[PDB]
Amino acid sequence: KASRSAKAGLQFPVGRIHRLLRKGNYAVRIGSGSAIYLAATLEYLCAEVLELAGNAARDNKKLRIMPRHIQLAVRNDDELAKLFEGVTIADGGVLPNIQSALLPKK
Amino acid sequence: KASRSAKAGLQFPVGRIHRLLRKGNYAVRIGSGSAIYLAATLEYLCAEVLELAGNAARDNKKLRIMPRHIQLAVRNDDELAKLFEGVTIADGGVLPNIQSALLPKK
Amino acid sequence: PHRYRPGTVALREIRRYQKSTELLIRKLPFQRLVREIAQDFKTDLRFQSSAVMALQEASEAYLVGLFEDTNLCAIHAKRVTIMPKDIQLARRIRGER
Amino acid sequence: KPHRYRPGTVALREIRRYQKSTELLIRKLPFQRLVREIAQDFKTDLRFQSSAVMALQEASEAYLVGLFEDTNLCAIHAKRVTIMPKDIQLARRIRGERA
Amino acid sequence: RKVLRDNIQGITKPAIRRLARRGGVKRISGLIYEETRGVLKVFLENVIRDAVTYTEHAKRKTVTAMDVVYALKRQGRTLYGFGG
Amino acid sequence: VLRDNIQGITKPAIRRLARRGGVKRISGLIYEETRGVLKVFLENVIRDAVTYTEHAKRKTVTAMDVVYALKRQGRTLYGFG
Amino acid sequence: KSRKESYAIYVYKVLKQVHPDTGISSKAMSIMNSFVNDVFERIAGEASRLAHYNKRSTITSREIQTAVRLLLPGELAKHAVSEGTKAVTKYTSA
Amino acid sequence: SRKESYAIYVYKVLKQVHPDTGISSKAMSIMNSFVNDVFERIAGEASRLAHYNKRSTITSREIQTAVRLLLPGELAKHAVSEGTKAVTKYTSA
DNA sequence: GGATATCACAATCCATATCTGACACGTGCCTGGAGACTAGGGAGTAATCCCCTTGGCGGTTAAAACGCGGGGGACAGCGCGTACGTGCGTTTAAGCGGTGCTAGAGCTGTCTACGACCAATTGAGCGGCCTCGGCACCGGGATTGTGATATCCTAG
DNA sequence: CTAGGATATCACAATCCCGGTGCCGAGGCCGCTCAATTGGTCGTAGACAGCTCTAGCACCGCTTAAACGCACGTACGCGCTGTCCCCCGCGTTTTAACCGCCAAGGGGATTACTCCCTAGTCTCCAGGCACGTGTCAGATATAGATTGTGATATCC
Repeated sequence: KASRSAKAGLQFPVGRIHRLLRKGNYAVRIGSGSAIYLAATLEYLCAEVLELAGNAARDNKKLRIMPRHIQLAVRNDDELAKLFEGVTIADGGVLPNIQSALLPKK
Repeated sequence: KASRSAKAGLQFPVGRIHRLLRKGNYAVRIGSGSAIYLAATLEYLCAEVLELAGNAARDNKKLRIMPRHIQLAVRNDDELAKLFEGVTIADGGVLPNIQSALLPKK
Repeated sequence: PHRYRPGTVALREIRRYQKSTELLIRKLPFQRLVREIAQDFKTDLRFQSSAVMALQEASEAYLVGLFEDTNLCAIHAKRVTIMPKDIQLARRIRGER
Repeated sequence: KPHRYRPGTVALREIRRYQKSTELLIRKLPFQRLVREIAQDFKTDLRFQSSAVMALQEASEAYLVGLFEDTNLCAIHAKRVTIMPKDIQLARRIRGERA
Repeated sequence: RKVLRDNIQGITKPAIRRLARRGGVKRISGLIYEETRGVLKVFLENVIRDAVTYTEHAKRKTVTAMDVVYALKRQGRTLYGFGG
Repeated sequence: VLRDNIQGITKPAIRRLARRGGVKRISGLIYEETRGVLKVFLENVIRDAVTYTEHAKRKTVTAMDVVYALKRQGRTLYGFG
Repeated sequence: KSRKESYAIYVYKVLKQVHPDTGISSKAMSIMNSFVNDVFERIAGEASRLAHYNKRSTITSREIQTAVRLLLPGELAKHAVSEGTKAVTKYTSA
Repeated sequence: SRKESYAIYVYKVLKQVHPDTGISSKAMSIMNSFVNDVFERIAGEASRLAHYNKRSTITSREIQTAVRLLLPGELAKHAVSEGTKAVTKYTSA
């Protein structure tokens, strides 16, 4: 038995996403391509976020992604900052940004 | 054959609200007490808005409710103003107000 | 001869336009602006004669709200003149760029 | 003469020290008591899970820091560095929290 | 069909004056207008695109008022008084 | 320093929150307004959380209830469910 | 011919019930109809989400009541809840 | 009782992207919640899109339009390209 | 000098024609909603086990609060200069109507392909546990950043 | 000479890098079980032709009201000073957060029965929409009255 994820070449599940879509009260019937396409987009977004988080973690000389790393990765990218416009990340801290006026004048 | 709107005493339709609920893909099955309750709440909200709009229209010596009157009634009541927090009313204008600092000093 | 001291005509305009509900931007210039903006995305579009009116109403409401916040920011700085820094600060606080 | 830092540099040092950690800035027990007395007014004798209070603390800390960023912007706008209650009120009234 | 260019200047300075007067502004600097002509030109570019996305999805070539209403509602800026 | 529990949010705690936010100098009247603002925010979140909890015929406020109450206000919280 | 539906007659009935001598314009009527549709959709969406949260498959009066208490704040929630409960009781008493 | 989260799949994606980088439990929970939130965003937008045109189905066209509406700018193009690639590879066995 | 007071002018509101587009009402008509009957499934109830939240005690011990001295910064004051509002005069798109035209919107008919359902099979994944390595504490030592201080220079 | 100012120089304290351990949370192996897949049918909805017809589009005649260009002056924003007063930074000590265990004991998740209500479908008949048509309250225009602002007159 070959799963639909294997045929589509995605890491994210296709059967589980299809079941969630069909048992989630979105439409009467749900096409076979919608689940695959949505799984592909979800996998792409997760890959982007994890790549940026890994870069941030390597910048701090660590080999484990923490919520702080994810906050740093998300808030240092325009597209992901727009996607995370109103989302709080637990235990993620804030970007280091001191205003120019507060800086020592001389 | 008395309509369900007459039994509950509500002016808003109960059968139409029930059909909209059932065909809007909100749940697989919908109880019969939801439609009546929702119709009652809709009727109360419409009655409140229309009452305030009519009071505003009388305040301006007019015998017909206009979008300007509805905007004035909505924004001159904190409860409905919060209910209309992010709502634009077409051809409604704004509340007549001038800040204190802009007013003449003497 | 006869002249109004600065501000009085401004107060008259403020009390007049706040009372009115009409549109403050002309129709043809806004329609041409909407068409040239939409030309970038999809070519050969055709706006209904009410979609342009809806866009005009939405844009006018958004600009009026922005100017209310800008006036608040200007009054905060102990001034009555709105400046581009005031608009920029208002848009930064509201959360859009 | 004992060493005494100029007024202001300690503030910048702790600003740099606190924008680097993810700890919880409000003490856990006082926040839990505040949450419990606030919830007491809506339903008598409510039980809070050990994670609901933590989630509330994280959300409130994020909200307060986000509000203080805009308060700082407003204070700098008026050619100041100190934040005063009028700055907080303006920052809240621009973004839409009527009170 | 004809191509349009340099029309943001069509939003004249008196129009911005009237818009600010409705918003309750007494004195206006000289550098507002240009800045405003930018801000407006962003708002439309953030709405019309969505409207176009809502139009070409239905295999249409007409941007009806309902598409614009849906695009505005998709931004927390619900507009009452245009169709449903 | 009890006065119920609202001064549980100690003045150094508000100073720490301001320092994290990026504030250099804080006035003396900031603390009362900050306490009031935090009390209002907590009231608004907890009312919705308690409504969600009592809708499900439970007496325990679950972390998921607070997550939903935050999601309802456009303040999505990641890390709790 | 199309048969597009709207709450026009019901809103007019309510207005005549609360203001016998006052009419209403067409643009204002469209505004009221849009507002009614928006509130109905918002309440129904919140109720459906609540039903999905508890894994319950039916939207009962409890879900709509809680949705109203969540969306409509302040004194409107109490009045709307009383109105809905009275209507439900009247219907159940035939 | 089972939880049915997205831990394994996010772990697989991270391992194929960064071979030598691990992920903490809190970060895994954050990523799971992020995937869920995006999934309901896209699904709700697709449902509203299907209901606007009186359609009673969610086809890949609807999910494509929802992706173009939610994801901002450069994310949308890459997402739609990879989704089209996945669909094409699936329909070709 | 300017501070108060007093009348004249432009803007606006209000009372009356008046004019008409706009709304309230009476007929088709047609379609959807209410009643009746049959079926099933979803949530209420009752019991049960155990899960996990709360109250209590207790020794730490680090945060905090009270005060005290100092400094720098927010505010009140003045001076100015510049730029923005107010009015005039003339030009120039705008709004409106009127016409014609052409693409695309909507609905009906038919074709087809495709997704839900149903059942049996099987393997992918979640909970459990077991082991291991990355992290945080901790202690030490460069490494600076900084506040105070000696050094040199210019007007009166 | 005498005073007051930038400028280069030194000792103190917090920061950051380099390891030495403890450990605690993450990576990896198993059980099995619950959900995904595969094979056929059906009825459904989406897709293709097409055919009216309907609304957006293009152009123009023109009336004129809004806009653009200028002169001018005045009122506000910017800038420089003094200051006092409010916050910062530091020292100490009382206090309240906190980690650790415990015993309830109140609440929550699960399961078996069930019965109440909600789903599916048909008739029909009455309510809601389309369509006209008559009545009127709002938009427009004058005309008179009231007011708010500004130029002018007198005094303290």
